[PDB]
Amino acid sequence: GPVNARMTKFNVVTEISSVLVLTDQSGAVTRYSYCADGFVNGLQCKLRLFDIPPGVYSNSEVEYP
Amino acid sequence: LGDGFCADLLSNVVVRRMTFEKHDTTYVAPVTNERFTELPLDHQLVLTEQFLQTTMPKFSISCET
Ligand SMILES: *[C@@H]1O[C@H](CO)[C@@H](O)[C@H](O)[C@H]1NC(C)=O
Repeated sequence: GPVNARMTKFNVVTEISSVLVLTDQSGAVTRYSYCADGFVNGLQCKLRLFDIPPGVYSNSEVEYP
Repeated sequence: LGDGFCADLLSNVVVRRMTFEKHDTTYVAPVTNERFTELPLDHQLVLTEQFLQTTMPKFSISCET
C-alpha cells in the first residue's frame, strides 16, 4: 500500500469467529461484540444479551482440542 | 395372569383365582329406634405405607453440544 500524507490497513483472518450483533429498525447492525474477546463476552453470546442483569447462569462449557 | 387369575408355581403349574381382603368403614349409621347392632370387641393396630414421588433433578442442556 502506497503511503499518502495514511495507508490502507490490512488484517489477515486466521479462524472462524462468532459475533453477537444488535440491529436497528431497518435491519442494519449497530452494535457487535465478539464471543471470544473475553470471559464476559462468552456469557453475552450464550445469553444473547449485551447488558447482563445479575443472576446465576448455568452450563458454560470449555472447549478442548 | 390378568383377568383375576394367578399362576401358582410352587409344586406344579396351577391357575387359580385372585381375591382381595374385605375392609370395613368408620361411618356408623345413627340409632333411631331399638334394634340390634354389631360392636367390636377389640382392635388390631395396623401400619400402612404409602409412597409418592415428589422430586426429580433439574437438567441444563446444551443441544448444540
Ligand atoms: C424498534 O423499532 C421501533 C420501530 O419499529 C422503534 O421504536 C425503535 O427503533 C426500536 N425500539 C426498541 C424498543 O427496540
